[PDB]
Amino acid sequence: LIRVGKNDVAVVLRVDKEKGYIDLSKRRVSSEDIIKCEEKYQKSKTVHSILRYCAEKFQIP
Amino acid sequence: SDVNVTIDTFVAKLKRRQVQGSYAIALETLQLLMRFISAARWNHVNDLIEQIRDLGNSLEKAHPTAFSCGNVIRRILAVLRDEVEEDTMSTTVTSTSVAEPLISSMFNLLQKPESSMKTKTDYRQVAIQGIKDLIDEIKNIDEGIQQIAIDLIHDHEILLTPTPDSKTVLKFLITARERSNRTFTVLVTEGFPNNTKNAHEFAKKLAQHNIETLVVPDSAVFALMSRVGKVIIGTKAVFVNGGTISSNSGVSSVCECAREFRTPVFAVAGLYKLSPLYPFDVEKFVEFGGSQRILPRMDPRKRLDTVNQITDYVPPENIDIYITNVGGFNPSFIYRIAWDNYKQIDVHLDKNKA
Amino acid sequence: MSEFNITETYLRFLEEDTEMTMPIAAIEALVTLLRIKTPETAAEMINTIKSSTEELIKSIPNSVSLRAGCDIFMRFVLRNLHLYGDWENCKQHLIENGQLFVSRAKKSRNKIAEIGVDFIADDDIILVHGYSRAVFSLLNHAANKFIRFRCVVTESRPSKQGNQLYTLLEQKGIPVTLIVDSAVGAVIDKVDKVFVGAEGVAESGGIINLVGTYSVGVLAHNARKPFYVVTESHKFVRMFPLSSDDLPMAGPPLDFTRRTDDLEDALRGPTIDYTAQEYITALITDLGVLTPSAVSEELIKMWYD
Amino acid sequence: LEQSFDNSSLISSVKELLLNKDLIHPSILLLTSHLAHYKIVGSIPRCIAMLEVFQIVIKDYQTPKGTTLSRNLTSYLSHQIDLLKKARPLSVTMGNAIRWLKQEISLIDPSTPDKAAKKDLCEKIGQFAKEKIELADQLIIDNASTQIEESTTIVTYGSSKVLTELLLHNAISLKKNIKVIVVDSRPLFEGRKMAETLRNAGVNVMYALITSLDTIFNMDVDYVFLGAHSILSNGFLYSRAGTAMLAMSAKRRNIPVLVCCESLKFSQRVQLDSVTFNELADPNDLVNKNILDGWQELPSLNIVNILYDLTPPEYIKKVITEFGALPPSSVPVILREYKGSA
Repeated sequence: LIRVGKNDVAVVLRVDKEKGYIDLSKRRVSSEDIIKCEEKYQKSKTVHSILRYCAEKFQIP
Repeated sequence: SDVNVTIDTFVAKLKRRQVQGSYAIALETLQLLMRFISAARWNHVNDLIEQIRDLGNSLEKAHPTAFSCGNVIRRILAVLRDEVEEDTMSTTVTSTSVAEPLISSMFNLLQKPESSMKTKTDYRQVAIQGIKDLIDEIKNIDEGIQQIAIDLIHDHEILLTPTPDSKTVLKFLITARERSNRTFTVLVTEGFPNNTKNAHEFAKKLAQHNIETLVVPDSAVFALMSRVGKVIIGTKAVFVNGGTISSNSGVSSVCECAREFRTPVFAVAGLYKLSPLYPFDVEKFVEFGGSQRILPRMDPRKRLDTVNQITDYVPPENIDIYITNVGGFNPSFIYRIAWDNYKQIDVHLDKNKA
Repeated sequence: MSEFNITETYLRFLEEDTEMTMPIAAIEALVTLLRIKTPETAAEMINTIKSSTEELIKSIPNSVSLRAGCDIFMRFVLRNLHLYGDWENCKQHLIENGQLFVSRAKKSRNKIAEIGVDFIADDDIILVHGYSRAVFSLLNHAANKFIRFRCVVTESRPSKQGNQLYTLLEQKGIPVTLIVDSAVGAVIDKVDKVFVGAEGVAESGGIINLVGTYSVGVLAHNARKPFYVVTESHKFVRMFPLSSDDLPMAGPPLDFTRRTDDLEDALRGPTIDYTAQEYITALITDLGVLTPSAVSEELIKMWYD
Repeated sequence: LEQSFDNSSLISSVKELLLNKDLIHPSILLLTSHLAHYKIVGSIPRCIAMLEVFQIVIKDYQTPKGTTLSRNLTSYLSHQIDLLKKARPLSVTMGNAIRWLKQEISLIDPSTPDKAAKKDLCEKIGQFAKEKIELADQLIIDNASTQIEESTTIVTYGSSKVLTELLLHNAISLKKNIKVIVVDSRPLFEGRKMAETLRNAGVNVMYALITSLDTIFNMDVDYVFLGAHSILSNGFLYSRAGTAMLAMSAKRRNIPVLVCCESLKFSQRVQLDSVTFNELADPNDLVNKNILDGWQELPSLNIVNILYDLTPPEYIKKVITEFGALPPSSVPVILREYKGSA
């Protein structure tokens, strides 16, 4: 119960190319990869937040 | 060798009532098994479980109505079976050992697809130290009883006991007055004609330490059942139901009068007195004795038939709590202590798997 | 290419043998689901089998044995999903485990008898209730053991099952009568032992089978005759009620509506009762003789997390 | 003197420790005078109060000169315990928190600069109050809410501890109809604390008293819930007194009995008789020139009260805990498999 909702990092084992029913994995995640993908995702959120209001206030696709 | 004569001289000792009770027969069969394991030739441990199991089958078939000689062998078969698994998982490189004590006992048998590494002699020394700590457990069972049963009894309560012939209740009812100063009295019935040489000795030993005692006869226990607040049973063997097998007599009915007056029923019991069996047919686990000492007329030709009984069974419904040396337990929680000290395999302890 | 849902796989082989029962039929259908439909990914496999279990419960809800089978299948795929084979072998490892139930649970019923024959002793008049075929699997080996007994079979109103036993073990050659189901209290003073068979075991030890096993249980308690129940190990279910009333059939057990013209009036009360843990005293499974607190622990350990 | 139960020394009525041997925290003196004088508590309110005053007493360290923090704090905190021991005898939510706390003191290492001591005791005891109390109670709500149908009644007893939130959740957050009957007893009128809160939130509360216990059960009634103070090793419940009379009346009139408990509250000890291990509670409270004055100075009169007594496990249909439902005879399996190990 304490873990649900909270976010973390996860490597991907297998993927169906035509189905969204896809697996994840976080036992096989090294310690450095946690900080690397966390920095990449913070990078991602701070480049998404600068376009979210732009598209949804200029009202375009 | 000189071990095959010993196992049948112990068989012939346990046939003809030269050993009785539950303490002495357990110590003697444990001594016999240490004599056996000191002279065993197995060459593999799964041969050794068969060499210790056919002895147990012969000895249980010799005398089924004493259980202390039939569960010590199961317990040491369990503690020698346990270190197969511990050694085996660890040896394998791929998954090593889970080392988890409790497992679901249904499902793991429903998916089966099929250094100090071995050190072949170590099963001998671990069986000898299992013998030794079985001795060091059975010789001091009263300590947990005198620890936890004073938490379960109060002071100004008159007591009843239908098993005078138990050293557990005697040592506990002496040490309840010796160290603690809880004064009370103890009604005691005699199991005529068996405990009438023991219940008077029981009253003598309690009057030496002068705890207000009084002897009731068997027929006068229902009149005094309303006065008494508690009974206590020093049993002989107890099964996985909690339906115990007691000493000489009395307890199949006085415990029923306790249940009908909603009077609590205790049962002190050593841990060696357990049995992973079941009361399949209850009369087969009951030792009916001889008709000599209930009427000494010895009626020649008129010959009125008669029945004696030297074993009274109680069901688990009539009984309330179990005071053992590993804590207090419900009658509906006696199975799990058994499976904590026995396995699924040695309950049908017989080579001829039918 | 079958879809395994309702009758394109499941209800076909129920007509193959009228000896296989409902939950092991559910086990067979659920293992032959992923025995073929295994699309090389651990994600949609479990989605497929969970969807299949929920639509199979959606097919027939009032046959709670189906829920027991469809949920111990989830316990099977969970523990076989455990041991962590990285799914590389488990696509083959799980399916080669696979049919170990239809090689195991099919031959469980004589394993019941091999440990339950030593209950019915010499000259025991026996009361059974309902067509519980594990009880007859015990009684068949009991009569093949050449042991002397007598049997009394109750009615099973309205579910008709009591008429089957008298046309089952009579031709085996056992002296048997067919009592009516209301006459238990006038005969259970004489009946030595009483057997029933469950269609489910709750989290404390309960009998969720038929109309009136609570009535024969409370008659067994106030006659102080031992109340045993023969079952087997695919009958554990999570459903733990608290009253004597389970999930409903379609409405409450106490209807008070109006019959329109001539509709049926017998099945208007309940049809599946519940028995508390006090009235049963020993149950028989593949796991040996089993006191009800032991079946409570056994169903308390494999269902927590 | 016929049963001599009034001279049971499991509580000691001595007061006013004036000794300045230790630095007794003034907040813990407020907590002891808040417990023993006017009882505002159940069991887990005592647990949360004790836990969040030990929070403050570890936040105010004041370590001595030559003694390491790993070598003083258990004796200091045990002398903090001793004042509560004088105030009111301890629950199992007292004991299974303080022995866990001492075990977590024990695994600290002598390298803390008394700055990360906050970060591994304050945050960890907050994780304790989160995990073993609050989200465990959230699991109690989410597990017991599926076992109540709409348009039914509930008979609680005393002050609940966890299931006040259960009644509020099933009243308002799930909007299904429910008619709570709260019944309590002389002298700690703590069912009124539930009645004020539940009716202030707007649910059909109907208060009663335990003397009139017959006419509650002659209505349309089911689902007796019961707060627990502890659950013994056998299955015997242990809670505020007067619980067991409505327990045996509820089992007698064949309507179910539940106990909302959590795995912190199960106990290792064992008893079966009611007046064996118990608390005597201040017999001046059973008076309010009064009705009688002076049970003392009158020979042959006594006034007794009991806080704690045992329902036998034949009566409880279902103990519910955060792992799941269970029969009460099966509580040692969660004594052995889940308590402490989780």
